Amino acid sequence: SLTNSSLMPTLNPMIQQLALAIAASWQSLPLKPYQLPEDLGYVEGRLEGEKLVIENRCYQTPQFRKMHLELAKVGKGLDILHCVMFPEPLYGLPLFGCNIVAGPGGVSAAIADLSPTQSDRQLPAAYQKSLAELGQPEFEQQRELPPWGEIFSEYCLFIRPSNVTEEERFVQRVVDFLQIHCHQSIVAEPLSEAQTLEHRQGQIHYCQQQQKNDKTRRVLEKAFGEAWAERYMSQVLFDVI
Ligand SMILES: C=CC1=C(C)/C(=C/c2[nH]c(Cc3[nH]c(/C=C4\NC(=O)C(C)=C4C=C)c(C)c3CCC(=O)O)c(CCC(=O)O)c2C)NC1=O
Ligand code: NA
Repeated sequence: SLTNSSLMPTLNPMIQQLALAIAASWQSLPLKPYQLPEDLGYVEGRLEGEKLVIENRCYQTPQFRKMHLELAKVGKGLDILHCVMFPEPLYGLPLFGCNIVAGPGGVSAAIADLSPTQSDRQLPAAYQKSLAELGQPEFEQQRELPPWGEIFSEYCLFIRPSNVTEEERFVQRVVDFLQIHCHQSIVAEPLSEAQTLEHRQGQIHYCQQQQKNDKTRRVLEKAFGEAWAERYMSQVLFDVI
């Protein structure tokens, strides 16, 4: 639960709403804690510039090997939400991820996806069908994915929200993605060893590509330095199984 968070009250309102929605989706699942390296939960650091504060919450279920919700703030202005649900490869589910970045003048980036793990880069058919039924969402300011973003599905949303209506529409789309994903997790069957290996590789590739994101790395380096940032990206955020 988030009522004991020290960062929550100080974060951009869209981030607060989305954090609450993710927590509500997870709250009644068969959750167990997942221990991050060094049992990390709150961390703060500074070098010569602004302080970075991070709060981490992490869990697992039989179908999701690691469910990570991270809230962060740089200085007074830069607010971040990071969330990934890493699937257990045995069940073949896609990777849910989202990131919101906001400053004093509003949300600059809102990204969410259900990303594929199959070698053909397609989502399972049940997901394709359910996602197609939601309809194409209308947003005024779409952003093009960076080159390492070939890991994202055709349903990936990457926008700068233009107004509160778009903020709310984006949050609702993430809730819809999570409703689909949690339902599919109930009906998922354990796969063969060969198919498990295929899904494992797709997850490894997703993690290696996400480690190429210099926008994350520079924020971490400015507060903690190069070696800490590399450890954090490779062992805490995007760990290879
Ligand atoms: C400590 C955690 C953390 C930090 C410091 C972070 C920083 C961060 N991530 C992004 C962009 C940012 N983030 C993502 C996407 C993601 N990033 C993810 O971690 C996940 C799970 C996704 C997608 C599901 C993209 C694709 C981009 C745009 C990169 C670019 O423009 O080069 C920016 C630039 C925002 C803008 O251009 O408006 C910043 C400062 N993101 C974080 O999550
Ligand atoms: Na506009």
